[PDB]
Amino acid sequence: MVNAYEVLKEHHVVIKGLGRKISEAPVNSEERHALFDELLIELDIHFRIEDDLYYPALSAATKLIAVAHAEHRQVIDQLSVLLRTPQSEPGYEDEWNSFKTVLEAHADEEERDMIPAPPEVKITDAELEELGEKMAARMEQYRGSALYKLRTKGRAALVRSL
Ligand SMILES: [Fe+3]
Ligand SMILES: [Fe+3]
Repeated sequence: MVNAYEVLKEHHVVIKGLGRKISEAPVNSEERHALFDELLIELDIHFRIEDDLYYPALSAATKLIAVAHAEHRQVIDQLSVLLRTPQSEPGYEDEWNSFKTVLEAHADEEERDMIPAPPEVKITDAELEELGEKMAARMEQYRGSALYKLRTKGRAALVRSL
């Protein structure tokens, strides 16, 4: 029995783990570049299942929804800055740390304010299980579509889709 909270919390552990592996890999190594692509795929599908399934179910918390959408914009705007400093450039590691900082702050502020749903949200254990099952399925669909974009259209087209 899965539920919406566990889907997001476990996926957060995935994303955080990729962030740690990226940080530990040598700058501009083949290993770090592949790990970063993997993070882009997982970020893409994470924000999508939040925007398309999780936040709508939490829509009653209108102020916290606005904040969460604004924090997604924070992360995406910082990713655009990160992508303008290749790993071969001297200031790359500062840009990566700035990105990692913004991303993990959001995910922590999410587990503060949005998991479990705020008190305004009336959602039952049964609904949370069905929503969790929908999210798990949609994350799989989204990962297939993300991979297809990266594989056939390249990293730039994946980033533009966020
Ligand atoms: Fe989020
Ligand atoms: Fe999240």
